[PDB]
Amino acid sequence: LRFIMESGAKGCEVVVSGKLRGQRAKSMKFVDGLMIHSGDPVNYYVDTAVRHVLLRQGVLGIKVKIMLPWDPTGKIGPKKPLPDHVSIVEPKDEILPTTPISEQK
Amino acid sequence: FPYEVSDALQDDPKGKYSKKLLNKLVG
Amino acid sequence: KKRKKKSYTTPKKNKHKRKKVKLAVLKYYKVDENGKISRLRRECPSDECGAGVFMASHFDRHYCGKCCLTYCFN
RNA sequence: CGGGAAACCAAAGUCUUUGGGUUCCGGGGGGAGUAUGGUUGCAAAGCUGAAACUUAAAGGAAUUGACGGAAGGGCACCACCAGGAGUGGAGCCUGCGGCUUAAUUUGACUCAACACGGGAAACCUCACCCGGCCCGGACACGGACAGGAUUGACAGAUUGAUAGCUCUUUCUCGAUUCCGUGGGUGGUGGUGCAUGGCCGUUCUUAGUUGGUGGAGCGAUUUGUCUGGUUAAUUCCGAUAACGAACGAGACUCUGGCAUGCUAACUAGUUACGCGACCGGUCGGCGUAACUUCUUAGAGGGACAAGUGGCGUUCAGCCACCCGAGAUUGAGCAAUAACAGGUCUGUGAUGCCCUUAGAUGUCCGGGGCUGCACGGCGCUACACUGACUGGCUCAGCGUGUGCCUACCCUACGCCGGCAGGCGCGGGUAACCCGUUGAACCCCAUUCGUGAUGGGGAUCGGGGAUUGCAAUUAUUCCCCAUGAACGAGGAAUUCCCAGUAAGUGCGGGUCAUAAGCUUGCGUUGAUUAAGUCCCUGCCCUUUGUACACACCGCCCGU
RNA sequence: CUUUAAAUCCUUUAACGAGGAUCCAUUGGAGGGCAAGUCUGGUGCCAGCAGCCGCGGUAAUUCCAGCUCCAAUAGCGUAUAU
Repeated sequence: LRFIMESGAKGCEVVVSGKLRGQRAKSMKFVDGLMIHSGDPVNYYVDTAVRHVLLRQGVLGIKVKIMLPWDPTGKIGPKKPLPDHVSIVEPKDEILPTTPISEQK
Repeated sequence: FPYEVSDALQDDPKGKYSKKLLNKLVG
Repeated sequence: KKRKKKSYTTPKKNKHKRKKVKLAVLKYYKVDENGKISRLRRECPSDECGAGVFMASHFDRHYCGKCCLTYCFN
């Protein structure tokens, strides 16, 4: 999770399910950031992977889900318009000169 | 901070080993 | 479902018995006072049959079975 | 103020900073206010009043949840109202009403078992029940031969269509073993209460959670709310909360909407070259402008440059006066849960068995089929209904050889036809095909409608690309006759092309669908409803419940 | 020798007396209270442990044993009274 946060993703949740301690099985998950669970923008905005790890007691399942930033290849920066989510891009406001007289060259 | 006993306790806070794990966590 | 239930049937019945032998000697034509073979018998002019195999006489069925064909002159 | 475990108390305060005076009285829960003694009383009984024994708690206040035959709001055809179609009754397909040559129920506390394991088993189906030739030990090391003994269409003596499984008969490839260090014979056999993954359900409802801050000793609470009031924790707002996170919405696909596709041989076409006829067979070379249908195939906008009313004039709601469009249907679907289902989907896997017709080859016959429309798909006692005098039609999606023969079929003949033969087209808008998805005047043709609303179905040119069609792909079709006007004990349906007819596809498919999944000609003046059932959500409230009302618990 | 009525025991002096210095420390316990193992084998709500809460129903940290540890230590456990 710390890696994914340092990777630049704005959210990740991982779940390890099965036997971790004892005869019975626990489903233990950690989630941080944001994560959409519904709608279309879960295919092109969330990456999900399911894997299995064997153990002397049994099999542990690992589910990793990651959010992706806005612009492709991990948020390089704004490019040709391909809008996919809501954003408020606030530019720098115009500034007027304080001096009563205008610029002289 | 030791996490092994913390996980063992968090799996079952009132199990057979709850007293020993809680005691080990105290100090 | 339930198991095969084929263990307690067929009473007072025995398997077909096949003789246990050590050598294949008398199976061939061996009446020559020495057990040797003569050249009077013809060999089939066809490729599907092994050279080693030779005609033999059995007072029952036939010296055959894989193809289930009697090779006797009849 | 202070105190208290808190509820609360201006006393229940002035208490570890403990002392104003004084009386009564309690010492874990039961036994038990019982026995016994004394005393009082007419009596009932009253006062004083144990112990043996038994027990790890009983109890107080508050918190969260669950529950309530408690209250107040809200929502749902898996709820009801109003209806329609329905149902072990007047056919067809399978899932229990009853079972010991097994005959069927392996998943059920339902509605979250049961036409479900895409499970239509004549393939070898979970073998199933049964005279079934097997070895499927061909994991290297206890005996191990140099033949574990590894066929038969076969004349009552070899008593089944290619099982010498009655009798020292018995053979054209043929040397090929029964096992100690590791889920091994086949890995469909367990434990799905050891698990993963994937589903189902609580969840069709709108709920869920931190951080900082506030309250409380604390569990916990506020935020997440009085209210208005939305499908909605949706939004206005109020506000010891402020900021956020998931869900909802937005999002995606999909639907009787386009006069641009500097767009098309499949679809007609401005000026060519065809052309009787009152600028056409130039879609029969091919209009480089096309485009209108078709390609729903690619780029678009238009519920507020609106009106009236209700509402705090806000969030919104109900009707409509420049006007195509004013709730399409699905997909995704949160936190926390279930001892829900699956180890018989799995090279996704924890914990195992040992020794002969091993679950894998051989089973002519056969498994629910020993079954009476109060579990899907069916009958309108009738001009809304008829057999083409009416169709230039309204309309999902498959289809052949790469493993692998087994695909879709037009057209002729055998024909007045199942089925068979032949050249032909098709890797598909190109062929099936303009897919035979109703026949609207309806050229046999309805008066008191047993009798077009069955014909309560076995006879007939002749009956299959597949061993087995015996309750089953056989196949093109033929006089009134068990029902009679929508057939109630009770039920995992339903509101704008829905219900319900009909049919056509696809998955299954060597053969096959009265199964399931999709597709076609079909509406509104609606009921623009409610919480009485069955449920769910929120608030308040009560609880001796927390295994949470299928609880706890009392007494004979 | 000394001791003391005689003795003994200490003390004193000799001789011998230690390497597995075999000249071999035990009693309780190991889930918490409370110190110290969810190591291994067996048992399988049995046998038992457990002052109390509890452990044991086929991976028992709690029983039966092996090993390891730790509490006191020539002492330690138990019952009862206080």
